[PDB]
Amino acid sequence: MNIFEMLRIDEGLRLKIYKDTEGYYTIGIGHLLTKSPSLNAAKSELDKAIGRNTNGVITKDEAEKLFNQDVDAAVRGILRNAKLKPVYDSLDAVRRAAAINMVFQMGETGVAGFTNSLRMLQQKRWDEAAVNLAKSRWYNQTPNRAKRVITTFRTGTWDAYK
Ligand SMILES: [Cl-]
Ligand SMILES: [Cl-]
Ligand SMILES: [Xe]
Ligand SMILES: [Xe]
Ligand SMILES: [Xe]
Repeated sequence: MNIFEMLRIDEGLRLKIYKDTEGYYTIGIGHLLTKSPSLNAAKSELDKAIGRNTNGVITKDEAEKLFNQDVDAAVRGILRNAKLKPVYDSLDAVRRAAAINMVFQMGETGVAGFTNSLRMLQQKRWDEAAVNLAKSRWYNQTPNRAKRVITTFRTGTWDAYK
């Protein structure tokens, strides 16, 4: 298992514009197009991201390309964030994938706000971190996904995804 397969399981794959769990227009493997309630706005953003007139529909290869760009951007964002980088660098490979999934889902600002859990992770207090991460709007809104990510930080194995 790796970060790509992990995220492909959590995000699914959809070739037509769809609304995500928060009701925002998205396409592909969780690629958020806009927070705007406007379908046309989402369609304009899609065409711009793909480089053609897609008419709200893309191919699998195009979805995979947006996904590659999005994973890369997510990791790079962590390395560029002063509150995140030190935590991420202290983690093992498995746990780093869990950090990346959270960032892909909620953005780096969002993750950088889990101050207390960040500290627990950095000190390798796994069970404690797991309990603190669950006290969040993130966990109450997407509990199955949050549980899988949380168990990954807690155990450092891919069991939740097998
Ligand atoms: Cl883009
Ligand atoms: Cl869920
Ligand atoms: Xe992190
Ligand atoms: Xe994190
Ligand atoms: Xe976190």
